[PDB]
Amino acid sequence: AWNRKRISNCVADYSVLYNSASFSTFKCYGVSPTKLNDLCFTNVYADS
Amino acid sequence: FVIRGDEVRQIAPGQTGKIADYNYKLPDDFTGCVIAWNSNNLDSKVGG
Repeated sequence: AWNRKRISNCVADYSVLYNSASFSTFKCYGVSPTKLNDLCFTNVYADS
Repeated sequence: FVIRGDEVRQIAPGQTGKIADYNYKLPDDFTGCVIAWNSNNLDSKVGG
């Protein structure tokens, strides 16, 4: 019953996570995390 | 140097991370060898 959410009209800095982030497992496909703050994304869907 | 248990992936060429960008970094065409082993019995102490 995985939960799904749609996000739009906001700013998506990723460094803000690293203040207290704890992610042992990280993976990206089709994009470089470095360029994350230098791109725009039409559809943002988050599953948890 | 000494690193944390989760940071094994960080000390490697080409990827991102706090330790690479801020503390210890390698070139994109690094040549050499990297060894990492636990030393909990060695470095840790009572009370932290």
